[PDB]
Amino acid sequence: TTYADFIASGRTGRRNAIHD
Amino acid sequence: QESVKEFLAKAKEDFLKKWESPAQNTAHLDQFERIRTLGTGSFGRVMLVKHKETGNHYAMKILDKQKVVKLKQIEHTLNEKRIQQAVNFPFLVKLEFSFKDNSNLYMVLEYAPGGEMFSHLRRIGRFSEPHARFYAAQIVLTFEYLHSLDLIYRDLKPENLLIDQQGYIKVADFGFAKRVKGRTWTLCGTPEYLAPEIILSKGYNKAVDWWALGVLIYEMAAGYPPFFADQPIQIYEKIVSGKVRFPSHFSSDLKDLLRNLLQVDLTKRFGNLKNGVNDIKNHKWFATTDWIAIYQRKVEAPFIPKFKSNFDDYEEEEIRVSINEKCGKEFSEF
Ligand SMILES: C=CC(=O)Nc1cccc(Nc2nc(Nc3ccccc3)ncc2Cl)c1
Repeated sequence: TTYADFIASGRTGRRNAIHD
Repeated sequence: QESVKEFLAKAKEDFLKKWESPAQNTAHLDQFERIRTLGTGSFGRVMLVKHKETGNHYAMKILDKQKVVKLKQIEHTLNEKRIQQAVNFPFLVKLEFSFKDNSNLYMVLEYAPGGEMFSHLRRIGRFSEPHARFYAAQIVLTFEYLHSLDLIYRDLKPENLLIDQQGYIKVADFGFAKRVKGRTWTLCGTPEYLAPEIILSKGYNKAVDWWALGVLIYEMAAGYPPFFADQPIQIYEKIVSGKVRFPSHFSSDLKDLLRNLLQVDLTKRFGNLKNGVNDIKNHKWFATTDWIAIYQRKVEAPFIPKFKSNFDDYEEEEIRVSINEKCGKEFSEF
């Protein structure tokens, strides 16, 4: 499922904004 | 239309006077006592503090001046403080005091006791459309306010939305906010939330906030963002592709609104057309929204927090203050 793929990704925690 | 014009004209007068004459050095660290560390940011920590004399509680954002210069974020930090001290709207965290010492910048902010929308969203998975709509409506009104002041917010995401005691939203962190007429160029924000014209080095304007609203509503209602991947560069590829897949439980109204917010073509993106924000407010997904009732906080909230702590715990560390002033020149107007 798309949700499972998201939960298995490295980007489910608080996301850093790129400054540059 | 007739009264909304006069509301915004008075709001702009209030904003411009503080924008042109910013408050500076309105407190000192010794007036505050630590309760707990609430979170961490790119340049430091956020702590819950109590004002020793009055007893009021605040969130205190601490920024390490040396980490800001090193990350070349000086002008953004100057933007952040000057703008946030000048705005006033029910769904924006107030900047109550600011000051600096030898090592750090301090922003003493209105405390939101309900914590981070990010935590609540990840814990429960996804919000129902009515609950997502309730939060989205506050963001719509907030962006209408901010854009009328020539401000672009540039960092809309669940991480930057807090829940207050009444269950309403407060937008925190003006770290990328900027006052610009016309176009700007800085590649900044969070990858999942970047509008395509930010990625494409085209220059961009306030329309990027309306795109980010599309990403936010999608993530609240789906439980994951519309473009995700393990690495930012793969996220960027999906964003510029212009292809969004919607979960089968999304209503037709929600899909339609999102196709118009997640619109790669600027001449077609909702919020950026002749009717402005009214294309969003009059969209069928918002048919049940009483916009005045939302502004007045008369609508029942999806959930009310309970003050005593299912908030995240952080290790308590000392606030280090060097004996030598750091970066004085770079931050003189802070
Ligand atoms: C990575 C942290 C982040 O993106 N945002 C963040 C995290 C902690 C605190 C804040 N700022 C704030 N946080 C609160 N209230 C609060 C936060 C967490 C738990 C319980 C209450 N109030 C005002 C601000 Cl200005 C912002």
